Amino acid sequence: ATGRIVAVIGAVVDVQFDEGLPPILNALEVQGRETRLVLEVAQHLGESTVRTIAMDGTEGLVRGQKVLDSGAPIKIPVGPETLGRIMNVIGEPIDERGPIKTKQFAPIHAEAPEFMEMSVEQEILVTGIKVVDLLAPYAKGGKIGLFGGAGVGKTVLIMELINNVAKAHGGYSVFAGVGERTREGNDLYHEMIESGVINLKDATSKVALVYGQMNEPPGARARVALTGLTVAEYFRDQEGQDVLLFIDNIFRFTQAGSEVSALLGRIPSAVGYQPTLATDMGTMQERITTTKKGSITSVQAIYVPADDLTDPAPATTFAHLDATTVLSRAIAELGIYPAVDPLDSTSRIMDPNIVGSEHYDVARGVQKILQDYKSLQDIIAILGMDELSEEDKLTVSRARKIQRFLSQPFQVAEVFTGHMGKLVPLKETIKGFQQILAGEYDHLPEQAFYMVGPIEEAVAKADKLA
Amino acid sequence: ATGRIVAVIGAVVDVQFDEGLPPILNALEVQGRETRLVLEVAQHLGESTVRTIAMDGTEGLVRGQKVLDSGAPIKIPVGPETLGRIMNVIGEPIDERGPIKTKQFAPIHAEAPEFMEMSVEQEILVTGIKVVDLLAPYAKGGKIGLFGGAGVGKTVLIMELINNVAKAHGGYSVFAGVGERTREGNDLYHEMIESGVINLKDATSKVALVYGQMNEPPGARARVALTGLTVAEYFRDQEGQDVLLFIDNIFRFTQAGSEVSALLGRIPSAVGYQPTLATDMGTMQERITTTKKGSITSVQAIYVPADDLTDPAPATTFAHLDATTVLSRAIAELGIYPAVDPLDSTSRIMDPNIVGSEHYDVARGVQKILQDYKSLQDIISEEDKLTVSRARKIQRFLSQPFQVAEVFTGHMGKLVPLKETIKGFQQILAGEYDHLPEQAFYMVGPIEEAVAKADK
Amino acid sequence: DLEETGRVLSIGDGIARVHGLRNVQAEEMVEFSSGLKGMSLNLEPDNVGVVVFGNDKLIKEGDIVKRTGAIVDVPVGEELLGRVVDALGNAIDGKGPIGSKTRRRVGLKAPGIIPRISVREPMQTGIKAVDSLVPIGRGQRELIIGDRQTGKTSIAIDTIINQKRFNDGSDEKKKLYCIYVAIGQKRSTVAQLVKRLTDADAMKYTIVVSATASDAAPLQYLAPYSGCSMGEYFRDNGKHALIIYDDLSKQAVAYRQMSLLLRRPPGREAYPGDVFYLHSRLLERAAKMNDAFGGGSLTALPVIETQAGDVSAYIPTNVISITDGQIFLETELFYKGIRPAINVGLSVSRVGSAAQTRAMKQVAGTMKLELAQYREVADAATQQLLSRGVRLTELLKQGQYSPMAIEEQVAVIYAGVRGYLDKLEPSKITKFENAFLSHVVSQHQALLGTIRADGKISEQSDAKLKEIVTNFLAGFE
Amino acid sequence: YFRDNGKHALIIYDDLSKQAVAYRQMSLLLRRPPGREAYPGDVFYLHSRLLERAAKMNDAFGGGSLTALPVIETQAGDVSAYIPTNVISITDGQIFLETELFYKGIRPAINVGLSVSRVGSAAQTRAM
Amino acid sequence: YFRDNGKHALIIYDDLSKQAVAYRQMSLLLRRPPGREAYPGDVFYLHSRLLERAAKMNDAFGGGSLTALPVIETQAGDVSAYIPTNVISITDGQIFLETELFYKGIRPAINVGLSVSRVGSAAQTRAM
Amino acid sequence: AKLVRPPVQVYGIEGRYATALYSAASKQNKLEQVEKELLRVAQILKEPKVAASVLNPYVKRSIKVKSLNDITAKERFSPLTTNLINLLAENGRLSNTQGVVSAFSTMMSVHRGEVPCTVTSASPLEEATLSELKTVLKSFLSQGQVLKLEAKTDPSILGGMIVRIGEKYVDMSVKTKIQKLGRAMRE
Amino acid sequence: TLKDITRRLKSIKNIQKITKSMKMVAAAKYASEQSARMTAMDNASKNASEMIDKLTLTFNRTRQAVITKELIEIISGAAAL
Ligand SMILES: Nc1ncnc2c1ncn2[C@@H]1O[C@H](COP(=O)(O)OP(=O)(O)OP(=O)(O)O)[C@@H](O)[C@H]1O
Ligand SMILES: Nc1ncnc2c1ncn2[C@@H]1O[C@H](COP(=O)(O)OP(=O)(O)O)[C@@H](O)[C@H]1O
Ligand SMILES: [Mg+2]
Ligand SMILES: [Mg+2]
Repeated sequence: ATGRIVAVIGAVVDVQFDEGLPPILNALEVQGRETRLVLEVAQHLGESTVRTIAMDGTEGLVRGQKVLDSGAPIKIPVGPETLGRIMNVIGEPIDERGPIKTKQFAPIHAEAPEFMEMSVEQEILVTGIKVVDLLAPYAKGGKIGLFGGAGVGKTVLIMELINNVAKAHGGYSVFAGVGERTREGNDLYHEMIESGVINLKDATSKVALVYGQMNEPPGARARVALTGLTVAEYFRDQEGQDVLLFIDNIFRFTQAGSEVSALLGRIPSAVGYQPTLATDMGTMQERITTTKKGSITSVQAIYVPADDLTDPAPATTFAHLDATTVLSRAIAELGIYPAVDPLDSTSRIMDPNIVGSEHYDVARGVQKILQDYKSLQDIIAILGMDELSEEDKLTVSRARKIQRFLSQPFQVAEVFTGHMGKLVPLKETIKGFQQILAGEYDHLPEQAFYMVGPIEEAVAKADKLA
Repeated sequence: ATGRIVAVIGAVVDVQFDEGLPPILNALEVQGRETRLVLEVAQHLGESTVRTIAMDGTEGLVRGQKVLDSGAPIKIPVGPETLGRIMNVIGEPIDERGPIKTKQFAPIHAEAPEFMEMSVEQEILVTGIKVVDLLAPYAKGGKIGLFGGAGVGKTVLIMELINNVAKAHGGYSVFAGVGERTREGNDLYHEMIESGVINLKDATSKVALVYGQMNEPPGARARVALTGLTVAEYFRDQEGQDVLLFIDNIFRFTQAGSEVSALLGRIPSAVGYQPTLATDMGTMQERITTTKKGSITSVQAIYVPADDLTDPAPATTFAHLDATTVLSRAIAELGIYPAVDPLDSTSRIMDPNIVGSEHYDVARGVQKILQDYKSLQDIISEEDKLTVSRARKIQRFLSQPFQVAEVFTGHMGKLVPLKETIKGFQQILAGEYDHLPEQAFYMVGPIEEAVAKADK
Repeated sequence: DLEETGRVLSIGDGIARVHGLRNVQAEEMVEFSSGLKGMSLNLEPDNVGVVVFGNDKLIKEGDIVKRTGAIVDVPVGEELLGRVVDALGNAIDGKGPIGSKTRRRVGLKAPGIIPRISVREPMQTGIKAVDSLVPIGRGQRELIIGDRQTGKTSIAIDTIINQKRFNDGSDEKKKLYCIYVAIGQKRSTVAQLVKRLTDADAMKYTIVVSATASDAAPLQYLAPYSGCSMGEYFRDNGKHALIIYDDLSKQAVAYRQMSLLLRRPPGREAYPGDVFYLHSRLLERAAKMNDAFGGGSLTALPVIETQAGDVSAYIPTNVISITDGQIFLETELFYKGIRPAINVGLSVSRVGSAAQTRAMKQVAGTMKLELAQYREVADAATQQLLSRGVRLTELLKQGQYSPMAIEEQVAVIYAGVRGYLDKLEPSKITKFENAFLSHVVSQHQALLGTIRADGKISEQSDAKLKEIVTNFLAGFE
Repeated sequence: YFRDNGKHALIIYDDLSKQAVAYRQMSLLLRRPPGREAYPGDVFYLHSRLLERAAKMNDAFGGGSLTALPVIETQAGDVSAYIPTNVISITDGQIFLETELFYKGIRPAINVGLSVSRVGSAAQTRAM
Repeated sequence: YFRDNGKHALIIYDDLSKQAVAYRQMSLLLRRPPGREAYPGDVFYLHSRLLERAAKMNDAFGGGSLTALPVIETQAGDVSAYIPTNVISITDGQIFLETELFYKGIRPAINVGLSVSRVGSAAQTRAM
Repeated sequence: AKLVRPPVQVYGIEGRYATALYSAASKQNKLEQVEKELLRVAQILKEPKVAASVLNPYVKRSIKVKSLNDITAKERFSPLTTNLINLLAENGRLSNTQGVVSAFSTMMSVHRGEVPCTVTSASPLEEATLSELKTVLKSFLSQGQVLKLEAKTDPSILGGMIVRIGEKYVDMSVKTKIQKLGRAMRE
Repeated sequence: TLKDITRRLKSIKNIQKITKSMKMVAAAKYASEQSARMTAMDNASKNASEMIDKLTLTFNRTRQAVITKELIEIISGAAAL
């Protein structure tokens, strides 16, 4: 079927077909373009007209231009031939190494796994970060979400999880960049080339990359997450592997939906967001799940507008995640890094029957003492430190020591801090926090715990203080 | 061009023209009324219809009433014959003294001067007021936020600025009463008549008034500031002077703009202010500048809604303010007049690259000694008492007898130039007058008169 | 004719509905009969919504609107250097017509992943605080964020002035062409800034795009893109370009106005839903191109004004999430006389530590660590730490319009962090540094020249520096 | 009428907030674009053109007078609302009553610190 | 069904905030007029005609009952929003959970101060 | 392009198309022709066949406008009427046609000077007094008018007569009389 | 939240003026420990005052946000017709 263009509003194009009106979610090609421009059908406006979301820039479009229905959704090449490449939203390789010669193509729109396919195994995933492993431990196959405002350390944390987990990984790995810095994508591509994970000369690459970044129009930013999902879904279903899916950033999917919903003629909901925010996020996030035919461990960065953690987008995302790590700016401005908030991060495996009663008691004690210190904050601020109880002074000292200890230097953060990155096993973390709780270090200065590895390095630094 | 009123909704009138639509911002005269009612065009609605805001009340308008296009924006009469007179948003004399017999008119909607007409160096405007010239100088061609309201001698400071600028620089002044209470408008009119600023009997008046009061439709309260600015623009361009333009109040100008937009049905922005808040304020303020002919220096009374400086209206007018003059009531209770707060009054030309290293050094020294004086007064020794003595003498020397008050206290008027102010505060800070009594500086001119009074 | 011509149906709200133009393209520059120009924004089944690049007053209903056939573009090239143009590339300095022969679309896309390469070359700002603790490399996006009247435009002007020592040299690989886009500032401010740059003789390699406060909101919304295209020209030809958007808060305000006069759903603080894309597509075009594309780069210094020091607002956080760092200018620090009032505790450059020279790194790692200790403390050692930190913060203070070469800065920071000032009075460090620099530029041109050429501090140069600063310090007060 | 024919009147609007509410309903039902708190764009115009008619004339016009005492009913001291802010901006002062003073024994519960008269001393006999 | 056959049931909606969000999407897409937080006008009707079906029948109808435990998620403890106030005003008492009590070691983190049971002691065994 | 507005105005899309056709006809002097052909094409579009066809919301716009152009072109339409038809059609405003025609008819009801006036009384009148009343209410008119009487009868006014001539309105009925009596005797 | 912000700001105002009263009382009883109490309560009052300024900034921010949100609700409810 061949239609013509009757309306162009930014990234939303209304096209009127004569006969053969394409169903919803089909891909359309615009004729007369230097590069490929795909329009995805979103509505049927009646009178043989449909509304579409463009997948690239829409400048130079003229009313009356031809459009050919492809007869199928946006299909992207899937398979092992996609490892070590970089594709955009519509599946074209943008790494300038030639076409992706894979055998089959999959559509980016698919139905979420059913109920009887869901798997409920909850083995722990040791990352090597003290705060994450202590208070909000991740799980294999679970969904991880890294909340945080602008400039608090989401990207550094994702690079650390790629360094600690995506390197020692057995299965495959997908990284879908959704509306973020392009130089970060270039740096990741080259840092993966050098480390042998992406191997440009033979067929032993272990990572596939999809990239629609913050320079792309809202259609590409809205559907590149779905493209990455499609790649990971192939690696999970058709090969039974264990996949890792790093999404950064997934708030841009909702934000692009919001940027297009104004033009699609819809009444705005709360905070200007689209009325279909929750169901869009649901039909996206329900595909990112570990079935019983495979497993997908997902780490999704999640921006937080104006540091508002009650904004509809993160507040809706919270329900979709198995473990949340909420970075805080009030903590990053204390110099603590990672800026994880120990009193806002949760996990579904923080249960004494899973992580062991000992790990559970340690985590709960840390959280309780930090919460008591947070309650004392105002008194300490106004009436000074010297008007507290002796037990309260003990808890304040221990809690500040625990605050410093929860920080840790990263192997990827050495470039702009110098310190050597540490990787603290779970046992060392549990032991060190048992010891700080028991008060076995109330003689060292708190400054000894700032930016160290395990507790041995803490006491070594405390000695070096003299 | 003759059109006809097709719709009346409060202060918004839709007028349909058969041929020859008027461009946006033109003035239209409603025919067949007892008093002149001018509609200003705001949109072209289509079908040869335009939408307009009324400058006066719309009681007694009928659909189909004739309307005449004037072919130009609201043209007010400009000239030196405007001095001492009062006019409204459309230039009609509301002082009941007959027509304003000028030779030329001017549209209130003009463009800001070109880039090639600006002055490339900032220079100080000497107001002859010691505290204003020392601690918070006024930039020639800049905007000054005048804080503080009642009981702090604000109108006295206004009249003294008018008088000093007229005597020293030979440039007149305009006073735009945007959103005035009519009681306070009349009070200010009569105070200006008494203090000689206005002269109802000869041709030697110093200020021209323009009033749009609190009880006019929002279009009038929005455009009265442009009317006053047009009078001042004439004085700057065609006379080549250093004009002053007082704007009381500017928050009421912002509010009139917000109301005008809300009447036209535009979607409101943040905190309810018009979507075009920044551009309204910009197209107003970018006319108050220095050119290769003269200059316009604007003093604007700033009201801060809910005492919040992050509110969009202050935050938007602050971007254009080059200086600040804070009148405090505590500094008034201490008998200091002008009651200008010395530490809170700031400036943007207090810069050695502009005022020179000498002036900047003396002013920084005075600021430092006053700050340390407050620090010491927190307590209530060796030289702390010497700083206290010099700071008390500084406080006393900041005061000054205003000529606009000669009729009250009999004391003479003192217009202290910049050189003698600099030198006097330099000598008071150098310690040259550590022996004179602190009361020998209260209400004096230069330091010479201070030592003269110290004799007695 | 209703295919290359239209009639204005309805003007008002800064948008002109036009009937006709069946052959117009999206984002095409149409021309009104008033002499004005505009962009074809909305193409609807019966009318075309055109954004007007000027005053609506100049347009009546029924005016004929011709199309140019070109997507909105600006004239680029080296003929712009030393010219003050408006957001449409027209000379507003009365120096004749812009002799440009090439044009570039303002709405282009940023280079992808492959055409880029990591930032490696230094971009010398001339400010000790920036060059030492917040290093900026060619190809970065460093955000200058702070309150009103805290020193942002002054930092940008100091950078543009500092590039003079390179733009007179020999190797075309170190030269940097500067562009200063002014978005909603007072026009007198821009005139005085142009004069200040003409005195410092930094106009011969600078362009100034001015969409001031009295220009229509579409002009303030378009000016950043005109500037970024004038910079992309240099970037795509192996040359290096710096660009300063001063500032982006006022462009965001202009875009919010344009969006509300178009009746689009306002979001947080009444901002449109796409006030992020607005900036992102603009700041992603500042990139470092690899050698297979020319080796050129484009550095962006976006400026952001915060209200009451609040950095967690909407637009500030957007730009923090777009750029590659920030430079926090505090107002309390600016009040106490610290100038430039850079909060070195919150300022950061994620991709700059790979752009410092060897010598500046040698001194600046040390300096950063002692300043970190000094800041976290505020015993017998912590008193030494506070003393050294006070001396170093007094060493970071700097004049205005006097940027320092890299060798002078590394020499000063060396004299500072090597302990040779631990006995002097804090209030005298400034004059000590001034006199020290005068002495070193007088009697130590060879040491400075070899630190420059080497880009590093060898042990011979280290010893020379030690005995030089000790000879000067002994012969001091 | 009295004010213009030489006599001295006094008028108490009890109260202006409910007149504003009535105008708001009228404007919303006449399909006029709402503003802050749903009030029309010109409720300040309403109250200011009502209140500026309370003047004090001169001997060349009759010497009459018309004192207005507009009343405003806030909600928990909320003088930062829309209509209270407008009427405070238009008037020549205020008399702030309180519920805390009304309970702590002060009746009339006039708050002396917040209350003000911009004319003040000019409107008193010499003894007072 | 169980309520009408002498048997006792207990239903738990988890939660009603998401049902209200789904209904708000359906309404805003059907072009119905939005209210607070863009919710439709009759979401209170939506929750009330559901929660009123929980009743205790008398012995002339079998004696069966139906207990309901609706769940509500507030944003940062804002129980003054639209849907939280609706469902609080509908039900017979709340069970407030806090996160500061949850991290102070109090688990279940029930805030006993704000938790009400309008039925009260009539819903307890004698000993308890 | 200057337009000639009719003496009375109709609004909505109805009135917009009506005044567009009025001006397009008065610019080439075909008011009567387009008027009669409008009423006849309204009769044509109300025959159940095409009257049903024309509102069916899925019939293609191009196919339906060409079908209607075929059907109208056989009556020997002048170009202005078929232009109006094709404009209403490709603009999808066909269901409004008759309404527009009605407007246009009433349009001409003012071009000929036809002033509609009602004289309603208790019970139907005999045409001797009705003729002298035609004379009486034709007396107030100006130069060059024709009048249209539409009298209706209602015993609810229980006497008198009501003359609603255009916008002028005299109520000499005994109902208003007794209401005046009551309001006066109570006040 | 506007009301919770007023709650916390009233709490801090309470303890602020409490330490003010206790400072002036301990300064009355100053005619060693009493002088220390005077200075400590002075510092506590200045701390509570700076916290009051912080809370006032936050309160003004939240007030602007609330007004903007209610305006958006009103205009989006009116614009659906
Ligand atoms: N390092 C400095 N030394 C001396 N003066 C300085 C310094 N930095 C800034 N200033 C002064 O502070 C004043 C304001 O600084 P500047 O205008 O450059 O920053 P800004 O943030 O752009 O201000 P605005 O918000 O008005 O645009 C200037 O007049 C300048 O002279
Ligand atoms: N582990 C860390 N150590 C030190 N600084 C860090 C660390 N993580 C983040 N940061 C700080 O955050 C900045 C980058 O964080 P990033 O993840 O890129 O922010 P965003 O959430 O916007 O992506 C760095 O410049 C650094 O200053
Ligand atoms: Mg990130
Ligand atoms: Mg600036």
